[PDB]
Amino acid sequence: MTHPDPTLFGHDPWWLMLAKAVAIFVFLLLTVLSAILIERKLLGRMQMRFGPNRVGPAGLLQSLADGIKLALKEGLVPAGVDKPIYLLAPVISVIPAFVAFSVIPLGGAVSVFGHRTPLQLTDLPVAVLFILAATSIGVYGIVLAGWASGSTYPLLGGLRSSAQVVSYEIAMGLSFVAVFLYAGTMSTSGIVAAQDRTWFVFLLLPSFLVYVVSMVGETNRAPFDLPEAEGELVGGFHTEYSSLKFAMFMLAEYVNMTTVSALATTMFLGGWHAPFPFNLIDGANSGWWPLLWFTAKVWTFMFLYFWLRATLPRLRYDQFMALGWKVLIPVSLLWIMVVAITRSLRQHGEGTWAAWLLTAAVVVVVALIWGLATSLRRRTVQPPPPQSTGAYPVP
Amino acid sequence: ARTSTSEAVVFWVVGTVALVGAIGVVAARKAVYSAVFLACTMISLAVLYIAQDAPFLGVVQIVVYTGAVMMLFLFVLMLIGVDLTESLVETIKGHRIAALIAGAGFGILVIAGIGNVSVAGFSGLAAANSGGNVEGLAALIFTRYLWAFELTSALLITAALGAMVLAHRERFERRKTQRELAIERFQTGGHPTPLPNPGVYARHNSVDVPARLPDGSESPLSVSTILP
Amino acid sequence: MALYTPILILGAIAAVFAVVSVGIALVIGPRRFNRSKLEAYECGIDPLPPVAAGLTGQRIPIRYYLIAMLFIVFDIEIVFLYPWAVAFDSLGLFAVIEMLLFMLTVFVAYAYVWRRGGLNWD
Amino acid sequence: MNPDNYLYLSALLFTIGAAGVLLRRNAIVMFMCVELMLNAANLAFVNFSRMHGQLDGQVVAFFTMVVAACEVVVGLAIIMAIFRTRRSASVDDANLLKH
Amino acid sequence: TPSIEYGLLSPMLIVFGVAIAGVLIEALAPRQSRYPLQVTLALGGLIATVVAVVFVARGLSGTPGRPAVLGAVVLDAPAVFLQGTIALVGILGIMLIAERQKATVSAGEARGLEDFTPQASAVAGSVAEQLATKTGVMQTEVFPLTMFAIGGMLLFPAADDLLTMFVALEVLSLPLYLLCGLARRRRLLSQEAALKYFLLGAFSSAFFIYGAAMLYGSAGTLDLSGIAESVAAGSGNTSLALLGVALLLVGVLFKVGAVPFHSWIPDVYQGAPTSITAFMAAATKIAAFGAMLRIFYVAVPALRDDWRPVLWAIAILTMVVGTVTAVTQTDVKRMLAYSAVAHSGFILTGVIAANPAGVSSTLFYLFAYGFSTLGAFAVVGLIRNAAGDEETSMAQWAGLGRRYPIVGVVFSLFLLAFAGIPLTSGFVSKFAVFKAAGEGGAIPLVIIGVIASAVAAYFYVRVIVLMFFTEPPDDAPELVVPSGLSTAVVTVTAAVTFALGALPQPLLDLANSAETFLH
Repeated sequence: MTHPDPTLFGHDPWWLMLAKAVAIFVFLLLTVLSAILIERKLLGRMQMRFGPNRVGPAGLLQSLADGIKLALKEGLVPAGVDKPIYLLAPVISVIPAFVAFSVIPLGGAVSVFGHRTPLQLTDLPVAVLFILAATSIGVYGIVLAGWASGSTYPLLGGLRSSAQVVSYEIAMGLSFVAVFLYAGTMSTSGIVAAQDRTWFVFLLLPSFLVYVVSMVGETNRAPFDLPEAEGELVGGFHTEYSSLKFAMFMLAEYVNMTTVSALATTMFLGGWHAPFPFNLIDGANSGWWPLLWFTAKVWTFMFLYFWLRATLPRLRYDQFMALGWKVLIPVSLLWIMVVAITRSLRQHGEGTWAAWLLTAAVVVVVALIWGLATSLRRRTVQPPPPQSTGAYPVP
Repeated sequence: ARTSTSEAVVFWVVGTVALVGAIGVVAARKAVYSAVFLACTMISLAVLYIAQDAPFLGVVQIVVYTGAVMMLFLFVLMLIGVDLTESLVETIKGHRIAALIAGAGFGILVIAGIGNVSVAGFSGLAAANSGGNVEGLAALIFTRYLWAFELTSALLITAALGAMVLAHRERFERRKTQRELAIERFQTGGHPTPLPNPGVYARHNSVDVPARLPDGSESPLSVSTILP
Repeated sequence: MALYTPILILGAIAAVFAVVSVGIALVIGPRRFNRSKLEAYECGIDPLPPVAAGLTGQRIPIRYYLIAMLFIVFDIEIVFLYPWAVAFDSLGLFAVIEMLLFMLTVFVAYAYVWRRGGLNWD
Repeated sequence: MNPDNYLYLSALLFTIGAAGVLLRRNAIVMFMCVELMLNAANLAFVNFSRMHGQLDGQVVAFFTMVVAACEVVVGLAIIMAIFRTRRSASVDDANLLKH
Repeated sequence: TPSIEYGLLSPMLIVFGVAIAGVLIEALAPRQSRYPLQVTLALGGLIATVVAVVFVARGLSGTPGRPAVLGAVVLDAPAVFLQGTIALVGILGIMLIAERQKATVSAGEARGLEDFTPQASAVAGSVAEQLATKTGVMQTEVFPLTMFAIGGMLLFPAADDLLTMFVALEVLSLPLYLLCGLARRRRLLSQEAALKYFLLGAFSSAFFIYGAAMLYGSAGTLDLSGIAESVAAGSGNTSLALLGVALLLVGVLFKVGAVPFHSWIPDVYQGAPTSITAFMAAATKIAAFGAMLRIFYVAVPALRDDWRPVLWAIAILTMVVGTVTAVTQTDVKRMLAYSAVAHSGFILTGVIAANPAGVSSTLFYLFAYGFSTLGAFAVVGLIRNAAGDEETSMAQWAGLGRRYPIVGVVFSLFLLAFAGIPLTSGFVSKFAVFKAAGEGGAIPLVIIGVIASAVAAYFYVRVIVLMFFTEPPDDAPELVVPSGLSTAVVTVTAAVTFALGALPQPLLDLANSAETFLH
């Protein structure tokens, strides 16, 4: 009915909701450790290597080793930095990263210590935009870190972060529109419930693709990776940062990856609902199994991140902004129309017309985008004219 | 009228942050500090909106003002300076005192005009938000205020047109492409072939150091003309 | 209060974690003053004499300023879709047509910007 | 807490924003102060909407946000145009029209 | 579903659709054809609008107006009268805006006679600007912007809700902010004018919205009729109502140009393009005073005893400071701006009347004065120095009439209309407003306005002295026609100014019929 369901949310006792908050925080910490370790090992495998397999049994302690080493490493405060904002920027990056995850549905209702509570820290009438707002706040961490370092390379990194925001944020926002249309709510729990019949990834594929591209953009991950851009700006924004300040920038990056992958899972992959091979199994969607399914989907998205990093080079941030504004935003807006018209027609019994329009629309878009990829980006040009340098004779 | 003590504490802390943020926006000597304080004020006001049973409004505030303050910070770097510290010395004789007096008087008079209002009754918004705050906002926007909603499109078009007319530069001044610059009698590489690097000395290797010509004089071309 | 105090608790946990992490950075591990260490990283080259010109005491032009200005308005405008999207079923055909007209107006603006080279530069 | 406090805060914020427009030469800071003024108006609208048990004030706050964004963009365009010629973003620099 | 009165909204709908279509022309029309379509689209679009208005007027011969969009818009007789006035003034202003260079050997005439720089983003005097001028390029995006301004202004009198009124204020303000900075000549002054106008307009609009918030808190409603019901029934706070009325008055007074808020008008009118200044000084004044009329005759009549004393002072100041400051002015455009301030004061005297005679007098005053101001500024735009810049230095106008008797006589007619001499629409106009004020118990305002008019006649007459009684200087300016559109605008404006002076009962019956707002 109404989402968030008042019979489930807003009733956890102080101790239980504190326990859920601590559990979510610890889950994010463990997931960040695992994300780093598994990413390094998977990059190794995709590059025929083994990755960390010596620091602890099978390298399990490598991520913890790196974290504690950064803790045990000198905390630099370079001269010429805007010290207050320079020290705050890591905190500004971190806090929203954790906050955003508060409205992620990790599972359905479950009974713990005699209380029926959602396997979810909380839910809001506007939860998805709450996540978007938290992530948007988080980018000020990157930008102010770049600016406050008082050096050229961090400044360029922060400027690239701002450009990346301009590139991806509107597309991210427009991606949620179709999800809301089909779910009829902004609550994450309501969106998950709306996907009981089918996952929105099948229904809202263009929205899913735009959102995924915007996810990779938001997390400053390859092939976008612009604010860091190791090969270009040395360290990008987090240059001039060392020890746990850099550690916290990277922690915020990975927590953002996890949060936005979980948001993708919630909005498109049916949240915590069991996949088809397990959906037929009784009790799979109940109890603590939804946690397993949600983690599996989130980690498939993490695998997508790692695979993109291993396979693709990084775009120029002008090219990323061109992708955002000439492809992503127009595609998402056309899809928003198409979806609205389709749903309105279906609600009025038009039937076949919608089934036509939708297909035609996508048939057009994939062609038109192809043009931008092949026609607009012409691969021919005229020869240059000679000059005083007495050029040789060409073949 | 009274609000929940939790809401009272939320208001006190968050509105203290918002007031301090506005004061910083007005008083910060670095424009970037002003932008950061504006972001703080906007986020605090969003939290207050949430506290006042306007969740959608607060969240949208956070999102759009995060974007807008980011853009304003970009324009601060572009037009004022990366870390320029403004003087804030009154350039108009007696204007500072007069402005402070006028501001204080206006604020005092506005507060006096407001007086006690909630004493006249304070309806709980729970009745309206019942059925969804966003649902109610949608019902009002597209039924009672669809005209203003549509006119916001005219506002957007006017903003875009102004940007395109005043800020967008055109062909007569488009920067030369790397291909264009390379092809200028082969200017880029053969016309003063890549300029001599800044001189490298023991105790000095920065880009501001000119190179030494054979006669012992500093080569002008070694150091970029902009550098002091 | 409910439905938000969990967010407040998680935010408190995260803020304590982050501030304590900064404190640990500053307080755990060796600390040794060194002027070369503290000065700005410049790929190993000496930082420019402090002064101020053509950078920190100057401005860094962004060549996508136009797209930033457009981003402001477009971001603030699209948020109309969210209440429309959520209440779509309840509003009915009239609201669908109204939002389609609004979206077509936004499309006219976008097309004018795009076709007149507004999305050029960075 | 008495809800009317929210209005006083707005009255302060608006006031501060007004003072900012008088005190700061930078055009961008002037835009920030105008945004402060409009958001103080939004806070007053939200408080009154809560007071009257209806969402109309919230809708007005939304529309004020739209107006603030559009006005900021137009002001930024004007300031770009001025700066490209004068290489300055100070309001006091545009002093030619006088007396 | 919400019933939409498209017929009633046909005005402002033609205009906004035409503005959108003009933006489409900018987007996807070849350069060489952009201006012919835009001017064809703009002018025709306004002509249609005018027709729509009269049709709506006929529709209103029955019920005394009606809401259109479930509130938020009301087309009553005052609203339709003001919308027709604004449509006509917009037609004339666009005819001014579309004027190109008179002629040249090269075909690249670039809408310059209308003072519009070929590329506003180009640096003033830069090689890019010179090259753009030589190539004959010109930013036709001006025409859509104007439409939007007209659109917003057309809505501003008709807005029946605070939110819609605020949105219309912004919609008309932003295009004007942009247009004030597009002057072809003296680009530095035009950019300064645009910046000043933007800053002060944003300031005033912030005050406007804060006042709307105060009013909403007092009455718990945004509809003007609802606020009237709240204040009359005493259910409101009655302090927030007054504070909101004051803060809203701040915005509307800024738009009309009262002395506490007039300072922007001189600089903006001097710096802005002459055609844009001519169009704006009429249309914006008309729209702002229409909104003020709706506020003070629909929204808050009950608090007349509370806000009437304030307006008095404003009006008084506006009549005194507006006129006295004009006495020593040496610039024609700046002097006309101060005249606009003083005439805002004269309008406010009639608005204070708080009687149907006040509404009729204000409507007629706005019509006649919008026409007169548009014509005066159009004529000012034709006086060109040797360098080609609009010769506004009043001393340089010496002997101008002795060289151009037709234009000199037309400008003298406009000046005497501003001074309020009988046999000019300006006198009938001033008499209407002062009569309304006297009937409304404000005869002290009538006396003060009479003294202010006596003062202002001096600086209105000094121009005629220089034009006709003085010999031309050696380097005296010359007229640039420059095309049929400008001549048509000047002729129509002078003809209206003379006819409404000699034979005012036409359109005065129309103003009388528009004495009643829909409550």
